[PDB]
Amino acid sequence: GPHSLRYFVTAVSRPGLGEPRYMEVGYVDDTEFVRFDSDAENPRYEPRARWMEQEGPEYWERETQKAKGNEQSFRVDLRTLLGYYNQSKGGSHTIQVISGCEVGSDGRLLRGYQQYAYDGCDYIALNEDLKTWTAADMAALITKHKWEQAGEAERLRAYLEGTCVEWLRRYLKNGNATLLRTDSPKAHVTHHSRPEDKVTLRCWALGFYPADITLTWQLNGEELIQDMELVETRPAGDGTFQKWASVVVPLGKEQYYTCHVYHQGLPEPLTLRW
Amino acid sequence: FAPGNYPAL
Amino acid sequence: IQKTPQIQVYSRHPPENGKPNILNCYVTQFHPPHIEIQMLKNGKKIPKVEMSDMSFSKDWSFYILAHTEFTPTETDTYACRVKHDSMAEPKTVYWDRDM
Repeated sequence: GPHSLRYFVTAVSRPGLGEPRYMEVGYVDDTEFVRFDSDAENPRYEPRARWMEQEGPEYWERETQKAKGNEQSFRVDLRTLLGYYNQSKGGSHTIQVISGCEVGSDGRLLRGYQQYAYDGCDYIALNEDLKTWTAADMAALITKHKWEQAGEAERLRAYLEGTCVEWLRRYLKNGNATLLRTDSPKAHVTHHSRPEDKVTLRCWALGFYPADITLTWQLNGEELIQDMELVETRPAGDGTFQKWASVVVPLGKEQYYTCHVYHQGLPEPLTLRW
Repeated sequence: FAPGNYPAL
Repeated sequence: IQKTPQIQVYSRHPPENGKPNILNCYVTQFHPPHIEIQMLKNGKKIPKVEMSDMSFSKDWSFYILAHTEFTPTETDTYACRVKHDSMAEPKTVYWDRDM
């Protein structure tokens, strides 16, 4: 299946409270594996997945030196952006970035990407061709021009295509027991009464992995997609995920509805009834 | 393996 | 951009009084990232609380998970209290074990 290596970077200024807070979080698929926080007592890139213990001390020294470099780089960016937007030095501002690469089952590259945002709004992003940039506004146009003359896309492309890909393959190998496992969901339904002779049927899917799953409610074989409440899949604290979907039905008509659970850890879908 | 040399805006 | 946080409180396994479990407080879709999250047991703050799974969605809004271990009882009550600049007063969400 596809696999990805992603890094979420966030730089937040905080006038009057010192230097900006800087954080970097790394993920291999839906699994947090590394993290860096500048507010930490002792800021160092630390492991978040047990399989990362296979990396020598020179790994952590390199990643930490790198992060501290990124931190300074972003402090500058927060100053520059105030200029571009004619803003004051008194407010708090945020820069977010996502960078990554995705590979297929055979380990070849599917795609690479890097996107920036300022104050929760798109700023500049690398195009699919991995050669050109696209700016969301006038300010981003200034950066686009600077980056085109300095030839940044070629350096970045070297990373997304090589380094990112090769290290991703290594992580999947060293941590295959964790990253290549499959936990099957365990489902159940709950009943809650409401006014006007109606009820809320909720179907729960628990402790599964990977995060991708499909939960549907059915009546007469038709998947009731319009009239169905649902929550985004969420982590449950131990590396697995959970999700639920509910439907309000006429009192005493409960048995006419069923819940179907589709997941790669299920040879045949689960069908539940209350 | 995190990226470095993030170009300045 | 200012987005109000969604607070979801739930456990890893279906509650069984006496068996250990994990209590989660998932705070999603908020901006700015400035936020204070607290987990409580009978009105007192739980000290051993881990923060993880930090990320942001397509619209750039933040996601963060707070979790701690716990063994339910039929008389203890749990809740997650959150403070964010999009709300006048801190919001408390109680764990609904019958959901």
